[PDB]
Parts: sequence; structure tokens; C-alpha cells
Amino acid sequence: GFLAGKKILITGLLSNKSIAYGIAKAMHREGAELAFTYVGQFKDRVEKLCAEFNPAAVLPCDVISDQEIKDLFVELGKVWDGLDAIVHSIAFAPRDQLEGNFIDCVTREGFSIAHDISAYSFAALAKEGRSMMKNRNASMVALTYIGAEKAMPSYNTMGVAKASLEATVRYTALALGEDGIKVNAVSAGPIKTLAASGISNFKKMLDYNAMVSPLKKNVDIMEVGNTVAFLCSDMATGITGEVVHVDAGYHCVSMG
Amino acid sequence: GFLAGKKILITGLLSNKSIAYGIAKAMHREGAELAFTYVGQFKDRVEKLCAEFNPAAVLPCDVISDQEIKDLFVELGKVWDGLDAIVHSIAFAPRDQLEGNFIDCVTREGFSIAHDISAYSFAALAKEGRSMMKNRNASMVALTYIGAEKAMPSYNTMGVAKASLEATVRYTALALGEDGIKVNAVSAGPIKTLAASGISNFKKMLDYNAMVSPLKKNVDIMEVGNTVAFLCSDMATGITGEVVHVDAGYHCVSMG
Amino acid sequence: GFLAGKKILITGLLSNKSIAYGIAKAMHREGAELAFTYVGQFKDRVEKLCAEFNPAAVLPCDVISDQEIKDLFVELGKVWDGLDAIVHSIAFAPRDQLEGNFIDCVTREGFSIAHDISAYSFAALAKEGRSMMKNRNASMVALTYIGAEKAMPSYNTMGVAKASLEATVRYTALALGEDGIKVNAVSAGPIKTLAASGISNFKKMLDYNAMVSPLKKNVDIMEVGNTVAFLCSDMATGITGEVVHVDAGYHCVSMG
Amino acid sequence: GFLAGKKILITGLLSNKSIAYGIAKAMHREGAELAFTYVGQFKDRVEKLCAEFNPAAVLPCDVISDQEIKDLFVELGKVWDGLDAIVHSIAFAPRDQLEGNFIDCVTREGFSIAHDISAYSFAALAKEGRSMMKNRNASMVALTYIGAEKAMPSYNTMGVAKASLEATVRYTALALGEDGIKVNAVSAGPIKTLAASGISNFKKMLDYNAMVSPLKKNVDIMEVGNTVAFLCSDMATGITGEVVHVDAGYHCVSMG
Ligand SMILES: NC(=O)c1ccc[n+]([C@@H]2O[C@H](COP(=O)([O-])OP(=O)(O)OC[C@H]3O[C@@H](n4cnc5c(N)ncnc54)[C@H](O)[C@@H]3O)[C@@H](O)[C@H]2O)c1
Ligand SMILES: NC(=O)c1ccc[n+]([C@@H]2O[C@H](COP(=O)([O-])OP(=O)(O)OC[C@H]3O[C@@H](n4cnc5c(N)ncnc54)[C@H](O)[C@@H]3O)[C@@H](O)[C@H]2O)c1
Ligand SMILES: NC(=O)c1ccc[n+]([C@@H]2O[C@H](COP(=O)([O-])OP(=O)(O)OC[C@H]3O[C@@H](n4cnc5c(N)ncnc54)[C@H](O)[C@@H]3O)[C@@H](O)[C@H]2O)c1
Ligand SMILES: NC(=O)c1ccc[n+]([C@@H]2O[C@H](COP(=O)([O-])OP(=O)(O)OC[C@H]3O[C@@H](n4cnc5c(N)ncnc54)[C@H](O)[C@@H]3O)[C@@H](O)[C@H]2O)c1
Ligand SMILES: Oc1cc(Cl)ccc1Oc1ccc(Cl)cc1Cl
Ligand SMILES: Oc1cc(Cl)ccc1Oc1ccc(Cl)cc1Cl
Ligand SMILES: Oc1cc(Cl)ccc1Oc1ccc(Cl)cc1Cl
Ligand SMILES: Oc1cc(Cl)ccc1Oc1ccc(Cl)cc1Cl
Repeated sequence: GFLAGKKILITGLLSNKSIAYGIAKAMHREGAELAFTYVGQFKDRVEKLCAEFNPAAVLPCDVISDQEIKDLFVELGKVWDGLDAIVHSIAFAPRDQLEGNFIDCVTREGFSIAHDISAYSFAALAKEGRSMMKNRNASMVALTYIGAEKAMPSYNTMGVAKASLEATVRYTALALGEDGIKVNAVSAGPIKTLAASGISNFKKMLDYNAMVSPLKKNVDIMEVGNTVAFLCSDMATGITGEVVHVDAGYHCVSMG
Repeated sequence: GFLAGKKILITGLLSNKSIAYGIAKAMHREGAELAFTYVGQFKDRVEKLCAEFNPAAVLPCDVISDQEIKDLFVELGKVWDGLDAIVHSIAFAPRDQLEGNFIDCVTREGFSIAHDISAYSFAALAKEGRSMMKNRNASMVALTYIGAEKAMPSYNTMGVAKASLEATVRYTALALGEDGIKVNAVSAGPIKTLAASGISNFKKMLDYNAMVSPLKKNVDIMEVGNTVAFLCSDMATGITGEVVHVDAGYHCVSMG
Repeated sequence: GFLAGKKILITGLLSNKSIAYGIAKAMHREGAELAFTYVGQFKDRVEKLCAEFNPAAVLPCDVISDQEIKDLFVELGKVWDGLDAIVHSIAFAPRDQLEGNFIDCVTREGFSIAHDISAYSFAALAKEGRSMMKNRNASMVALTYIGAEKAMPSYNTMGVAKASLEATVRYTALALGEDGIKVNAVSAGPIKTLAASGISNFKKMLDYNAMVSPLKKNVDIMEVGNTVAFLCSDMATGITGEVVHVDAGYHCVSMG
Repeated sequence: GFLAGKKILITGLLSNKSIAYGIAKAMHREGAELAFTYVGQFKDRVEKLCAEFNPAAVLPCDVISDQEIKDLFVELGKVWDGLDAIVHSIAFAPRDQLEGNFIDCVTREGFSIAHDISAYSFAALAKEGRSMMKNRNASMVALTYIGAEKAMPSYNTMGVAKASLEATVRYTALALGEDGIKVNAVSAGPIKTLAASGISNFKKMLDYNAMVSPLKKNVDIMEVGNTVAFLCSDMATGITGEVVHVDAGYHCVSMG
């Protein structure tokens, strides 16, 4: 496997529909040694779910908290000497930020929170994980959406938070490059996950991608997972600060 | 004047050198009726600066506060029947967010504050000004910088907040379009302003720009101001969600 | 007028529906001294049409021919000492390049011809006009379409030619910057012109822009013309290598 | 191997240092069955180079000729029941198009030739290969360069042709998508190849890249080859119309 022996932390695994689940399946297939995080109460749920990946550790991490993130790496460091990659597959904005007219709905705190969790958390993981990642062709990958690049209905302040995220990925790539850490993002097309039901427009978005996309289909978590996997491999060491669209080609067309 | 009669609110006027000053000069030349905001204790400084423009109002507004933004437009509603444009020329991030390695310097709070004042404040002005701007070919312009698009040394968290601001400009353009309101940004090249002091490598950027850009020069506040004035005129009613680079062409080249 | 006394050459004027016609109206309004080109047989047609703009010259120029382009500037130079701007508002691809599946329809020669006329002609005009434009804040503007940036049905090899054009604009901006010549493009939304009937998809494209665009409308030749006018003014001397979308905001959104 | 069984045609193999050589090494390692084309008198040189790959066929194809491209696929149809991928790793422009000021150097013919071989030839391969690639998760990859996106010294007409090639990649992706064929490009950083000799400022670009890019290094043909191999694999079936930068992050930064 092209990830054989690599030590990789996966965030955001919630159900077997999660993009993180596809990433896990892909990386496990390729020989990676995998660890996982969960938020507070989903402990036993995620614990059962990720067992099938022979995890080196399953640890709590609500990225809201500087403490939990710091402790995540303290505990992870009791299990692993160093770390090969961090996979960031997590976002959040209050529900009222994801419906209706953007200007009607947006609020100062919702904006703040969407950004705190969906964008800042990526650089926070980088900050704490850096020491374990130093000097080993380490990698980071974040999940984003085309809502960052173009305005669209519903996605609203999450769209704005994704743009912050993509920029954070670029600045993170610049900052950590000297340590041989590559930092990239996968821009995934619409996939029916738990988080997706939180988007007003989702059924429409999903249907629309299939019709308009060049490949005339929706993507799945294995296409996404496989791409994230590659981006944590030695084959991808020339790639950094990049956004790769895994969206059946939706990003390259206009009209349809 | 191609702004004759138009009622425009200008934020960010701090000194003789502010970009907002160039904007003000340009719009006053073009027949605009102007209002200005100030923060903190700069009431006298700003009144003195903007006196030559015969402003209708010089009002307090620290965009950290929702109430002040709300009261700004209530007071404005007392001198003006309606608003033609809002010029957003305001940004802030704590000094420790603008020096050294991005991952070293980044903090949750500094991230939050940068986004809150540099980006959220644009949508906040849009939210409270919206009713006065409805249905008169109204306009909004924000000031951004190429650090939103590309990572660069030192700009760090502001770079990320600027990416957030540009996405906010797009979603705002989408949200306000049905009201005939166009929403755009001007991406200015480095100009020597008071804020530029907070950029550790600023003299670097300025000299680099002049040497590398096609027009082999630095831009000035009138170049930026004229462009902002244009983007508030009836000539630009076909343009929204756009970012216009006023940077002597720096944006279009690679190497020099 | 903000173009008062400026000497500007306009190409592509064919009917009073032409984008070039809007550009002419706008620049004449702003005090510009205007000259025009035509292709071979449209001589008397264009001659009648542009009379209303008090043209300094109306000259033949089929950009297919290196000879006619060279002679255009020889004759123009008998009338004007120097030249302030060139407006390129011309494109062509064989009809069979603009219908159906791109791969089915595209041909080596059609590709060549689309590029020769729609892209190369811009740099050819720059090459010959340069000497008259030297050292006077001169300008060039080309018309493009979003078909360059994104693949779309029908537009096909014209889309590919527009991408070449936009790149030619950037390389031209780099090359001529040292002479103080600024070089930009306006990316216009769909407008019902003569050339438009040559596009299979046009009615659909037109209708689709109105529904999806933030400003919920189609643009007109005066919005486009006014923007081109501004881009040939002293107000725009900080702008070069830029593409400005005048498309009611279509470019910034996804879905609708 | 993640290309096991896949039948892939590789163009552009000229030497030990060609990018096509890195691509070939990577795909042979991953289980691909390979074929190669050559131009002119390099039949013996290429057969000798690609012998270790146990190619199914080493065939003549100068992409200036439609007939040769047509006959290529007829001959290929004699060894293979179907084609899984085409690697386009080929460009050309006359030397006088790659030195000095772009406007000084550009000619109609040099423009035409650059586009014809560097860009049109990609769609031409797509046209004639299409029937063998139908409905097998087939793939196309072209090699491009950041000179398509930004203007830079010397690259000149090739820069423009590369912009044309990237648009062709998008329209081809749109056209071939219904056939399950994904179409992408790899944007490689400067690598020391035979062609690089024709770039007057190449040692400039190479040293600049290593100093300025986040990973503080130059890319190599295996980094590019691995990525191209990935883009021909079943793992990448969610990706089309994409451009992936394999440039040590150069694309994402500004200043250094
Ligand atoms: N589903 C899609 O169509 C799609 C498309 C593009 C991008 N993405 C992105 O992919 C990622 C995965 O989302 P998903 O769609 O698989 O949904 P999901 O519901 O499976 O995953 C959402 C994850 O975010 C985690 N999360 C939320 N707040 C957190 C916090 N404070 N700390 C730690 N974890 C937190 C949740 O536990 C959950 O595991 C997200 O970044 C999402 O924005 C999803
Ligand atoms: N100077 C440059 O090179 C340059 C380049 C690109 C973009 N910009 C942007 O242009 C804008 C104007 O900046 P400038 O360079 O003219 O500097 P400046 O220092 O003259 O103006 C900055 C303004 O931001 C205002 N501000 C800061 N915090 C505020 C708050 N909380 N509430 C209300 N106002 C607040 C300040 O009062 C000040 O007037 C900024 O958005 C800046 O990021 C500047
Ligand atoms: N109509 C639209 O929706 C639209 C949208 C975006 C961009 N554009 C671009 O704007 C420009 C103006 O086109 P238009 O739509 O106003 O159509 P139009 O039919 O009025 O103009 C087409 C012009 O190109 C000229 N032309 C063609 N071949 C020529 C040659 N070999 N030499 C000299 N002139 C030649 C024709 O004479 C004509 O004047 C074109 O570049 C077009 O691609 C048009
Ligand atoms: N070397 C770099 O730094 C770099 C960077 C970015 C992109 N690229 C691109 O990668 C590709 C491979 O180039 P390379 O750098 O490995 O150089 P190379 O000289 O090894 O390969 C160039 C190939 O183009 C082929 N070619 C030229 N004209 C042809 C024609 N008419 N018909 C068929 N084949 C023809 C040549 O035979 C040769 O094998 C090119 O598209 C190039 O533009 C190279
Ligand atoms: O970013 C997404 C994009 C799409 Cl199309 C579907 C789901 C996405 O992911 C989320 C959306 C909203 C919230 Cl609150 C949390 C997450 Cl993880
Ligand atoms: O965005 C800017 C970009 C440049 Cl090149 C120069 C000044 C800028 O403006 C700021 C920079 C830092 C802070 Cl704290 C506040 C402001 Cl207004
Ligand atoms: O580029 C265009 C885009 C649109 Cl939506 C409409 C018209 C356009 O202009 C042309 C289209 C085809 C040919 Cl043959 C010539 C020209 Cl001038
Ligand atoms: O595109 C390239 C970019 C770089 Cl940095 C180096 C080599 C490249 O490839 C070429 C450059 C010029 C010619 Cl004539 C032919 C080819 Cl294949």
C-alpha cells in the first residue's frame, strides 16, 4: 500500500456516510496506521465505528477548545513518536446561518463560530501537531466546497468560512513547508452525509451537480477518500497549497 | 460629476494618506454628497480631515459593535432619505498576527478578531444599510489585498481575513442584487498608509511591487479612489461580485 | 468628459447593436476623438453608422491580413500624431465550431482561425500601434466572455480562443507596461448582437444569465461601453492585465 | 499496481529527462501496459529509451499531422481492444517566440504554430482516441505550466498556447464526460529537460522556484509522473477538468 506504515490522524468521522469514513477506508487499504478523534458525546458511537480500522488511538477533540487540541497531541504523542498526516474533515455553522438570504440571516457570532470551527481549527491542529510532523514528508488535508469560490444559495456563511479555510490552507502550506509538511485541500462535490441535512438546498444541490457535471454523476466518499489518501502519500510531495476538486467536474463548467 | 447627487458613506478615513482619503477626494470631485465615520477619539482628527468635502455627517462607528452600526444608519436616516453607496475601507488584526511564521503567530482570538472587523463588518454594514439602499442602483465597495488570493510572508492572519472578506463580498452581492445593489471590491497594491506600519515587511512589498509590476510603479490613493468612485457610479451597474486589481498589474504576472 | 481629447481607435463596429456601438456612444459622450475600422465590404454600412461620432478616420482592417493592419496604422498616423487607445471588439470562428459536442465539432483549421482572428489580432494591433501609443498613459481593451474560464455548451472553440485572448492580454500588459500602456479586458455577459445569432445556445444563455445573475438582469452595451471607456481613462492607470466582468454578476455565483 | 491492466499511450518521450519518462516509470511501476509515440528520426532513440517498459507499441506521430494522429489509433486498435488513457506531454513554439519582449517577438505564424502543436493537438488526440476510450473510466492528462495563468518574461507565446491548452482541457472534459472519460492537466514546476533549453531564462525560473516555493525545492519527474499516474487511475474518477500544480507550492504564494 502507498501509505504503508504512515501514521495518520483522522478527524470528523461520525457515521459510515462521513467523508472521513471514505478517507479511513482508503487509507487503511493503503497500509496506513490510523487514529481518530470524536466530539464529546459521540464517543462510543465513533469508537464502535472506527474499530474496523484497527485504530492506534481514538481520542476526544472538540476543536472549539484550545485545551482538547493541546491534549489530543499530548496523548497521541504517548502512542506515536511522530506523525505523518492530519486529515481535517470537520465544519460547523449554526443552522440559522445556512438558510435564506445571506444578509438577512448572517450574524456576528454565527460568522465567528462558522470560522472558528471550520477554518481556524485547521491551523490550530497544524500548530499543535507540527512538532510531531517535522521532517518526514508529513501532510495535511482539509475538506472544502465550491461555496468558498462562488456565492450560492443557502450555503451562506459556511461558504465564507470555507474561503477562509482555503486561505488558511495556503498560509499553512507556506508556514510549514520548511518542515517538509505539505498542506492541501479537497473540494468535494455534494455527498449525502449527516451534516448535509443541515443544508436547506442540499437535495437540489445534489441533483444539480449530477445534471450539470461533465461526468453526469455525483461523487462518493471513496473518490474523495482516495484523493485525500493520495495527498498524504510520497507520490504527492510536489503538491502543496493546492485545492483539488473531486466533484465529477462541476467546478470547470458554466451552465447545463 | 458622474456621482452628482449621490449620497455615499465613507469609512476608514484616518489620515491624509488613508485610501479612504483618496476615495473621498475622487467622489467629491465627481459630485457626491459624503458622510464619514470615525472610531474612538479621532472625531476631531476626522472632522478636520474631511471638512473640505462638506460632509453631511461625521459619525462614530467602531465596527466591533453591532449597536453602533445600527445607530449609524438611524442617524444617517435623519439627514438622508436614502443611501446610494457604502465604502468599506477598514481592517484590523492584532499586531502579533502580522509578524513571523503564520503558524507560530496564529491564535484563535487573533483569528476571530481579524475576521470580525476585517470581514464580518462588511456584511454588518450591508445588513443595516440595506433598507436605505433599496432600489436606487446603490453600491458597496470594500478594500482588499492580494494576500487574500496567495499566501505571502507576514500578512498572515490578515491574508486569511481578506479571503473571508472577498467571499463575503460575493455572498453579499448575491443577497443584495434583487435590491439593485451592486457589491464589489478593489484589490489595491501596497500604499504607504498609517496601517502599513503594522506590516513588518511593508517597505519590502512596496519596492517589490514597483520593480515587478508591468507598469513598473506603485499605485496611489487617487488611482484607487477613482476606481472606487467608478464602482459606485451608474456606469458600473453591470458589475457586481467583482474584485478589481488596482496594483499596476502586479496580480497578472509571475517572476521579475 | 473623462476622455476629452484622447485619441481612440474602435474596432468591431457593425450595427447599432454592436458592443462597439455602446463603446462609441460612451467614449464620444466623454470627449474622445474617435476613429473606426471595418471589414472589406461593410464599408458604407459602417461609414454611415459611425458618422454620428464625428470620426477622425474610418479605415479598412481585416485582422486576417498583416498588410491591412500595418496600413491601418500608416493611414491613422497621417491623421493623428499619437494614439491613446485601441479597443478590440472583434472575434470569429467558423459556424461549425460553435455547435454541438466540442470534440465532434472542433477541427484543426477552425481552431487555428478562431485563434488567429479572436486572439492573435489583439497582439497584432498592439505590435503595430505601439509606436503611436508610447509614453502617454495609452490603453488597450479587449472583449471576452466567461467561455474562456469555464467550459460551456456550444461556445466550444470560441471559448478556447477567448482563453488564449485573455492570456494574450496579460502577456501584452507585461510587454507594453514599460511604455505606460495599460492593457485590460471586459468580460461581457450575453448581449443580443449580430454575432450572437451565430451561437446555437444564445437564447438560452441570455435567459439563463437573467435568472441566475445576482442583479437578475441582462447587461446592455452602455454598461459594457461605459466600462471600456473608464478603462481607457486616466482614472484607470493603476489597472492592467485585468479582466472586468460586466455581466450583472453572473461570474461570481454558482447555481440558481 | 493501481494501474494494473490499464492500456496507456504516452506521448512526448524524448530523453532520460523528459517528463514523459517520469510518467512512464511511474505507470510501469503501477502495472500499466504502455505505448509510446515519437517524431521524425527519433524512432531508435525512443525504442531504446522505452524498452525497459516492455511497450506494446512504439509508433510514429507528429501532431502537426491529422493523418498520423488518425493512423496512430488505427494501429493501436490492432494491439489493444480499447484504450484506458492518453498522456499528452508535448508542446512546441518556434524559438523566436520564446525570447525577449512578447510584443516584439510575437508573429501570426509563430502564434498559430504554438497553438496548433501545444494545444490543438490535445483535442485532436481526444477526437481520434475517443472511440477506443468510450465507457471504461478512461482518462486524459496534459502537461501545462503556470505561464498559462500569469504572464512572465520569455515564456511569451508558449504561455498563451498553454492558456489555450488548459481551456481545451476543460471543453474536452465537458465533451468526453458522457463517455466516462476524465480529462485533466498537471501544472509542473520548472524541470531541467531538453525542451527547457529553448527557454532563455530557464535557470532563472528554476532557481527562483526553489527559493520562493513553500517546500523550498524544485520538483522532479517522478513527482510529476506519480501525479499523472494517479490522474489515470480509478481513484481519480471524481476528478475532471482540473489542473493540479506539481510545483512545490509555487502557485499558491506571492513574494519571497
Ligand atoms: N457532504 C458534502 O457534500 C461535503 C462537500 C464538500 C465539503 N464537505 C466538508 O467535508 C467535511 C466532512 O463533512 P461531512 O459532509 O462528511 O459530514 P459529517 O456530518 O459526517 O461530518 C461532520 C463532522 O464535523 C465534526 N465536527 C463538527 N464540529 C466539530 C468540532 N467542534 N470539533 C470536532 N469535530 C466537529 C462532526 O463531529 C462530524 O464528525 C466538512 O468539512 C464539510 O464541510 C462536505
Ligand atoms: N495600504 C495598503 O497598502 C493597502 C492595500 C490593500 C488593501 N488595503 C485595505 O484598505 C483599507 C484602508 O486601509 P489603509 O491602508 O488606507 O489604512 P488606514 O490606516 O488609513 O485606514 C485603516 C482604517 O481602518 C479603520 N479601523 C480599524 N479598526 C476599525 C474598527 N474596529 N472600526 C472602524 N474602523 C476601524 C481605522 O480607523 C482606519 O481609518 C483596509 O481595508 C486595508 O486592509 C490597504
Ligand atoms: N454579444 C455578446 O453576448 C458578447 C459577450 C462577450 C464577449 N463578446 C465579444 O465582444 C466583441 C464584439 O462582438 P459583438 O457581440 O458586439 O458582435 P458584432 O457582430 O457586433 O461584432 C463582431 C465584430 O467582429 C468583426 N470581425 C470579425 N472578423 C473580423 C476580422 N477578421 N477583422 C476585423 N473585424 C472582424 C465584425 O466585423 C464585427 O464588427 C467580440 O469580441 C465578442 O466575442 C460579445
Ligand atoms: N520542463 C519543464 O520545466 C516543464 C514545466 C511545465 C510544463 N512542461 C510541459 O511538459 C511537456 C513535456 O515537456 P518536457 O519538458 O518533458 O520536454 P521534452 O523536450 O523532454 O519533451 C517535449 C516533447 O514534445 C514533443 N514534440 C514537440 N513537437 C512535437 C510534435 N510536433 N509532434 C509530436 N511531439 C512533439 C517532443 O518530441 C518531445 O518529446 C510539455 O508540454 C511542456 O510544455 C514542462
Ligand atoms: O460543507 C458542506 C457542503 C455540502 Cl454540499 C454538504 C455538507 C457540508 O458540510 C457541512 C455543512 C453544514 C454544517 Cl453545519 C457542517 C458541515 Cl460538516
Ligand atoms: O491590508 C493591508 C495591506 C497592505 Cl500591503 C498595507 C496595509 C493594509 O491594511 C492594514 C494592515 C494591517 C492592519 Cl492591522 C490594518 C490595516 Cl487597515
Ligand atoms: O463571444 C461572444 C459571446 C456571446 Cl454570448 C455572444 C456573441 C459573441 O461574439 C461572437 C460569437 C461568435 C462569432 Cl463567430 C463572433 C463573435 Cl464576435
Ligand atoms: O512548457 C515548458 C515550461 C518550462 Cl519552465 C520548461 C519547458 C517547457 O516545455 C517546452 C518549452 C518550449 C518549447 Cl519550444 C517546447 C517545450 Cl516542450
